[PDB]
Amino acid sequence: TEAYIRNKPGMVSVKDMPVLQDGPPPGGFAPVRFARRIPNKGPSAVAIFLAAFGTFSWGMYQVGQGNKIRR
Amino acid sequence: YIAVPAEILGIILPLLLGVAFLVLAERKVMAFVQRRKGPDVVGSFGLLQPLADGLKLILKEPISPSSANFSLFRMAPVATFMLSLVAWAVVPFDYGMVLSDSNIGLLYLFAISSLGVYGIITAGWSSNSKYAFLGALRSAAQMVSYEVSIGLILITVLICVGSCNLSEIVMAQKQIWFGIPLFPVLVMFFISCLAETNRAPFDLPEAEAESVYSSMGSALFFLGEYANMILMSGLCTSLSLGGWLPILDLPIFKRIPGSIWFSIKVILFLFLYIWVRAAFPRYRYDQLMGLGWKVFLPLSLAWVVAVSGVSVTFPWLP
Repeated sequence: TEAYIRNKPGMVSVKDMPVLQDGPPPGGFAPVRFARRIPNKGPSAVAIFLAAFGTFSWGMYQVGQGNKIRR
Repeated sequence: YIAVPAEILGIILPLLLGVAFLVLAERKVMAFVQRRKGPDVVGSFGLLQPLADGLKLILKEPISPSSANFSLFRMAPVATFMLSLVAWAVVPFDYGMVLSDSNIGLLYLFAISSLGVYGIITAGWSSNSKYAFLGALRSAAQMVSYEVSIGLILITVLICVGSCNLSEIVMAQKQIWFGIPLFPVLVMFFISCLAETNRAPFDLPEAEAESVYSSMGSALFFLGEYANMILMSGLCTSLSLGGWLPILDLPIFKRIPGSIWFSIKVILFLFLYIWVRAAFPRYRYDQLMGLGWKVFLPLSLAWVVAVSGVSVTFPWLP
């Protein structure tokens, strides 16, 4: 109850009868990634600290000049 | 004689329109953050959503409470509402475009915040159950701690410029925005404004009240909260980011009406509120009050000392 149902066309024996077409193509599609990776590329310590301190000093100087004008 | 009530109406109604559209835009932008659209069916772009919600809460069958049913329960929401609005009284939207030039505006804003604390505590206790009373006490303590921090920050920005009425402050910024040099001060003031209205990371009081009552009463209460939110945003941009002043001072910016600049800054800060809401888990209560009394008070005090120091050694102090 299987021969022609599975494949009738031209085989001589029960082996090499069917064509399946079920799973993956030859190659495993890829090597995939699973490990985390988060790059840390922001200005780390001294850049940000100098930015804060320098902009603070310069902002204070600007406040001084402005209060001079306003007076 | 009759001009003053006209001005008051023109201050009140647009604020209510804006706060309805504020909660609408809140839902919308948090949605967009979370990879989804917000309300987009009722209106052309969801614009008719707040109107529909208002009409629903109006036609909804009311339920009067059973706890001091007059002069103590049907008053406190009105109390916090009146306090928020009377705070909205003195805010400059442009040169002279104010309601009252109260020459001590800052003290005024600080006092009104404390009176809002009164509003919330009496609204909490006016109910019957006691867990609402414990929640009210928690919210009161949090609000008052972050108010003392806000006070010290105000003292800093005041040291930087002599007078107190807000127009003079925005001129002082017209030289150079105080947000630039005192950037950490701005960050601390913003965190304190967040904790002051319990919005983004500090919500455990409200979260617990939701974990364990009139329709119009709750509507008035949420309205007061969001109005106070817009107020805090407004004074933050009125004393730390310029207050109706174009950037880079080039005579093509000077065609913008100035009032537009204030609206742009306050809308940016509102967007920042809603953004920082939908990115962070909530603190507990213990850690909340601990940070209030350990991390922001000393930092703010140190900042007062430091700015006073730097501005008293050189002839930079008006």
